[PDB]
Amino acid sequence: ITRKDFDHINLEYSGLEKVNKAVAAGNYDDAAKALLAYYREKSKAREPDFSNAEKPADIRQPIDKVTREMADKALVHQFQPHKGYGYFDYGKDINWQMWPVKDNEVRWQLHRVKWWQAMALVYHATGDEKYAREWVYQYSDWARKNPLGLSQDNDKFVWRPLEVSDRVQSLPPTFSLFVNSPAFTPAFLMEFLNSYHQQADYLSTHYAEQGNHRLFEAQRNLFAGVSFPEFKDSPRWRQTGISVLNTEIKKQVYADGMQFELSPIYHVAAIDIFLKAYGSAKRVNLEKEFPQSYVQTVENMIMALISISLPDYNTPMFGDSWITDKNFRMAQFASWARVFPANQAIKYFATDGKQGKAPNFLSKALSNAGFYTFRSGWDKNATVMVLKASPPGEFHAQPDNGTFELFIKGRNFTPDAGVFVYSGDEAIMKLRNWYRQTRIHSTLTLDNQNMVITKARQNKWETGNNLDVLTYTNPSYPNLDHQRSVLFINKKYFLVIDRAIGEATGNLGVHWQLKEDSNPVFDKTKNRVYTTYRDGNNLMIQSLNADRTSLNEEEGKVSYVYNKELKRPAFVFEKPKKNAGTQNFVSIVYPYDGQKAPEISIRENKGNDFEKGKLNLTLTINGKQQLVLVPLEHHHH
Ligand SMILES: [Ca+2]
Ligand SMILES: [Ca+2]
Repeated sequence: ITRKDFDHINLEYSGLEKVNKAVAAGNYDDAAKALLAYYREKSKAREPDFSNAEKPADIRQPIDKVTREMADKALVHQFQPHKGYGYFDYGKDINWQMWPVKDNEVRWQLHRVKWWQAMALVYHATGDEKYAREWVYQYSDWARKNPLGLSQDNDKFVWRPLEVSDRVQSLPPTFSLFVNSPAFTPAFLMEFLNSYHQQADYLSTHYAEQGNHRLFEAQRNLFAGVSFPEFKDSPRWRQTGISVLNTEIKKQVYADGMQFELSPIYHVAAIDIFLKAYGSAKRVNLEKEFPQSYVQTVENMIMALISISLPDYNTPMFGDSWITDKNFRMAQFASWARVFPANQAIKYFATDGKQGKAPNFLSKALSNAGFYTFRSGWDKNATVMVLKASPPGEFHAQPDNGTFELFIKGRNFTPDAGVFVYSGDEAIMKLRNWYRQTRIHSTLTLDNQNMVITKARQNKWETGNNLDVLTYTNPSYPNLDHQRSVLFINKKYFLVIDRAIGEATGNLGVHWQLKEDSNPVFDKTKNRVYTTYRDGNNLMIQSLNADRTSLNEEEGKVSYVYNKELKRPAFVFEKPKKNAGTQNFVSIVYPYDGQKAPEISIRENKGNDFEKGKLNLTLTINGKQQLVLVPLEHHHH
């Protein structure tokens, strides 16, 4: 209504031509209507962006029963602020300070005003003005009753940056859905714009300098500037959001695209934070403000996920990670496909292979995180191994370097034991720590003890049609390095070479685990274990050591989801390390069809020298010889 109400708006912004000329002429009412008309036209030019929320509210999913309930209860001022509680009545005159229960979160979360998006959604679906009338009334009510500075009680609960950020993110798509209502007056527009501006600018001067709040607070501040770029401050809001996101992406994700905590499931969650900020900006052609390196890195994060994805769409259960829902994952890829629409691999993953193209690579190293995928292809019956030989992680990572999941013709033969449980009671902690033991993973131990760190150095990585080769060294114990080489041969089978290097003496164990239903045979005469699946899709793991080596079965368990566990087969090839001399293991991991395990022997040829990394072996497999001639190390003049 007044001149002051246009102070935060950039009147020379493209579209506001009539608003500026009207404010210049003192015709403020016409200026507001001209602004409303601009905003109405703008709202019709695009869908409302709901994508940024943790659960994106779909505009076209038929109005859920829970969503319609929330919008109808809001008409009588019954609100469900908090998901862990039911509805409360806040009165015909809304008491925003009410204490329905003695719990701070119920007050904080009330001011996330979740039900406004429900009212907007139901209004869009029905076209029923009662929802729009009530919302315009409720925002005005909220604004006039909860101004910044009202009291230190109310500021604490209404103007905490977290809630403020939640509102700057939720309000734009709500606005978009209500702005075309005749209940949305030109005066309410100005009350809303000036209230929204106060909140976004407050956020820009209050976002956290560090911690688990920093990311979404700055991200949401960028969204404010993306959603209402007409404010004078908007460019600055976008810049500060972007620089924080950018600083953090460079800190939290490696050059290979993998997120620093080394858990596939937390890697996936991280994609969404960094990707949605870019995607929301791109929808309105403001994405050029992101540096190229940011955009490249986000795409690399998706490509990294694709590389470690098994044919069932699950990722290996390394550290704190678990099995997940294929349909939901496909919807995630579909959301990502909209942002990177030229990428045929993302489209392929979005549509279960029906559209797009298989990724332009097979076996692949993520060399900073130390995730190595050996794969025959991307089809449903591919042989895929993902192996972890990583740098140090934190809470969500385990002492498991060397371990791997091997997926063959629809079956995961060697699922990681998993997490089982979060941190909690001392009794619950002993269980968590059982699952963090090295000895229950597919790698080498000394006296069955946990390795002291995961700090792999890659010695060699080479891909090829007929042969992929990995060699890395982990300092598993202070007096003992573990060097492991993995050879993927003829896209069919694996040779695993383990070397225990250093002064340490004791019992060396190379451990292996199998799927709960594999009912394996343990053959101590030939030091081989094989599964007995009736469908004939089977696996043999055999020690090819020339020196004395024992085979013993061990306690094994696998947890696919929290609080659920299954007994499963486990075993170890063992031999003593009597002195400071290096000890070598040669193991074959050999998939086969049928009920008859292959007969495999080995001959070390002249020129074979594990110390030099010169592998020169002849494997005889069911009577037929084949040469394995491979250098295990590189840069060794
Ligand atoms: Ca905060
Ligand atoms: Ca594990």
